[PDB]
Amino acid sequence: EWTGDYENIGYFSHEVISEFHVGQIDGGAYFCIKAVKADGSRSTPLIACSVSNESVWAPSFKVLLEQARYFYVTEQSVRIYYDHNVWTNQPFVNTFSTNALVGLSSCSAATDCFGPGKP
Amino acid sequence: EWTGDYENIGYFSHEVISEFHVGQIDGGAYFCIKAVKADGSRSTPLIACSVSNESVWAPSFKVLLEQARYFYVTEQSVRIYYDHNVWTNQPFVNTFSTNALVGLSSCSAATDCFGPGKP
Amino acid sequence: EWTGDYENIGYFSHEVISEFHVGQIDGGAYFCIKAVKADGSRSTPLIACSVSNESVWAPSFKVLLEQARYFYVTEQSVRIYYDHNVWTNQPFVNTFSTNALVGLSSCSAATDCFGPGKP
Amino acid sequence: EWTGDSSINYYSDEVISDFHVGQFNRSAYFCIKTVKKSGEGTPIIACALSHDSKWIPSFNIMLEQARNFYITGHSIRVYVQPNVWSNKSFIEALSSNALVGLSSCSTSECFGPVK
Amino acid sequence: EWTGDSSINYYSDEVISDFHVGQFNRSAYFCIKTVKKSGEGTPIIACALSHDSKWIPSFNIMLEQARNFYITGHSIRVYVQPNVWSNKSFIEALSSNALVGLSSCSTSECFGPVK
Amino acid sequence: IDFVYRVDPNPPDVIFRDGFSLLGYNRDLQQLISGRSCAGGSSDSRYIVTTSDINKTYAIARAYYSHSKFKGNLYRYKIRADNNFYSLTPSVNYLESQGGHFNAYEKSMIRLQSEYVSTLSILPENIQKAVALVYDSSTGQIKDGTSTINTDYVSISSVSNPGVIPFLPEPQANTQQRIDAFGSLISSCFSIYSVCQTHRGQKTEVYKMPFYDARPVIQFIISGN
Repeated sequence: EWTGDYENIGYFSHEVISEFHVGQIDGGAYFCIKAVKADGSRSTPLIACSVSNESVWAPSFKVLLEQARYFYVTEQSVRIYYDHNVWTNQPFVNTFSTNALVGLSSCSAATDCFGPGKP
Repeated sequence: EWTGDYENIGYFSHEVISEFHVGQIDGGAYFCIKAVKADGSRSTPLIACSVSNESVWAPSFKVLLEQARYFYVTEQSVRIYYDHNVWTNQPFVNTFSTNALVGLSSCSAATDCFGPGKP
Repeated sequence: EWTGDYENIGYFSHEVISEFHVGQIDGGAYFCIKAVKADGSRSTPLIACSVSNESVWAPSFKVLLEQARYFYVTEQSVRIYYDHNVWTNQPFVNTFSTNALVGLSSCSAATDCFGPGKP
Repeated sequence: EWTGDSSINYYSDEVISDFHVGQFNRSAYFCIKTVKKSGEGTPIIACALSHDSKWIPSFNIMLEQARNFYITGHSIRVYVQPNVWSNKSFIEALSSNALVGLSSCSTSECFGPVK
Repeated sequence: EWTGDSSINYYSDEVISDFHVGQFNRSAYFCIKTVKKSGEGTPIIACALSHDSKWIPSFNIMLEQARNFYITGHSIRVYVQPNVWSNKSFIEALSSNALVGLSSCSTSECFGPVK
Repeated sequence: IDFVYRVDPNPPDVIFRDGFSLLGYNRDLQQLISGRSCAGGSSDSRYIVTTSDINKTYAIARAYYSHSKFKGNLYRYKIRADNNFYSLTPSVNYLESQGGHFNAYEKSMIRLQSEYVSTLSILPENIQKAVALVYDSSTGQIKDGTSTINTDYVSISSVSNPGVIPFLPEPQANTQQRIDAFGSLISSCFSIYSVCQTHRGQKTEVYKMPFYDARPVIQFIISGN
């Protein structure tokens, strides 16, 4: 599977990682990012999580975390690629989301973002 | 186990990691954070420790450590999730705490912090 | 063994890491910090080293190293926990010290340090 | 193989303008988009995959150095190997160039092997 | 072996001016070009390979320290071992010196082993 | 560039009457970039720091509205960039050519700020409009609010100076100094008190933004550890 497979992977462009959380679930480190538009336009946050030891997106965890941390400490415009309906732990899902953070790209200028996109 | 299990995991919101310590105990690297209230209000500070090779929270030792460091570096207002009565080494407990640092999240003012919480 | 065993572990508080050295000895990566009293050229410099593959303090080598680097970047007041008579390589001892770097804590404000102390 | 091999192309005096990280198949990957520091030309895209191709051993060092050069905005020379990635959707999306080397470019010359 | 041995040369009051990373025969490698502050000439190039030579164990610590010193531009002492790399193309491209040590040089003295 | 932005707590009336004034006479560019000449340190910078990025304005508003000790309203003022507005990068390159040293920390911080400095006081004629930054506590997000159009704007259609800041002080020997930052690596020069807050004796009294050292943050993100 691929971060850029737009059929099963959604993405929100020109986001800012506003909130960062790290924790452990079922013996695995995880981090969740809450992202919003820089301006108050969308009004609903995108919550994307990444678990180090579960789901098919575990291998990218370590890099994604790092990139996420960068985008969290600078609030650089970021396109966030998420996989919906990944997490199944009901308390975890009710807390954050079912969205798995699967990709991050920089968004230089407000018109275009780097990385794979829809046709 | 999960950072967000509020029945067994406690948390203090709007804290600032004021003191950072690293060391080794019983063949394992550990770090402890002393956190006070972000407002500076009168409150006993919370000491939370993580040991790389002890307890069930070892898998999240690295990710927390880096995160804690960043939260210590920027004095960012954070919510700290701890597990009470984890460490049993009596000199260690008397020095720092029984609390195991199990999660960190960003707090965006008011009472709303990212991550799990009591309803 | 524990960083906080004040019976066998010494510490100097309110130091700032002034010099940093990294290298390899006997198949193991090592680093050695030189710390002076945070108020000018006070006292004698403490030299403490950590070897990645030698002595009982190897498991913390990475974490301490990272912390040391951060404490080297900020040039902030820190407490250094060392174990004396750990290194036995005579040229190495004549160069740096016998001291093994076993702990690092942040020292916030004029006088009060985080971490274990002597009663 | 070597970053300084004849099969390796390089582009000097570039600045990493765009950074993307994701997962392809079972490997973490990171692509960079670099433009000429003297604003001119077509952007170079090079990617590295953590568990694909012969450039696996340098993936972590390349990711760290690309992150450093992207954050500092340094003028760098990028060493790529063309025609490494074969998945077509990945190729149109980012590139087929494998990021195999990074060096610092100064105002006069850049470090690293040359052709 | 030790970076303080007699077989190890060192150059003090250096500043890492150029940084290069790449892959050489399944080994991640990084080379640094350091110059005397105020430009006294003859720049010194030192490389480290992740999976070659006896200096394998210190590759990661040396890479992080070299990155930190390049970031800060702080005056430093470089410990090299001559005649470690033998690949002729690699030798003429960068050097044969193996980067085996780095120490902070704070103007009065300079940390680390001496002669 | 044209139409840089600046975040100010004073209402559009005060700024449209007075504009922005220089804190002091410190022309040194290194002290400006590291924040020593700004509100974090000496507080006598001879520059008014603005950003061409709207996202940086949103970040500044986010930091001030999230510190929770700050009370009052914030406004983004949209300033036309005349010939007295200079990008940091050409002057930094000139200072480096003149023997100065800017470490990677300063380079990264400059790249993050998208900074443009006005060597002169920003006159009210250069300010297009003020957009109120409403901080609703429901979702904790900053919304662009009422847009007040300045009636003294001239529309000279000027552009920022692409050259080097004139009369730059001689670059001092590098000492690896602290870089003042607040919020998410926002340079301290973007803070409220980095510009002159006195207005005919009516000095605004708002929360002093605490600044952390940006070097550990930049090191933390450069090397993922």
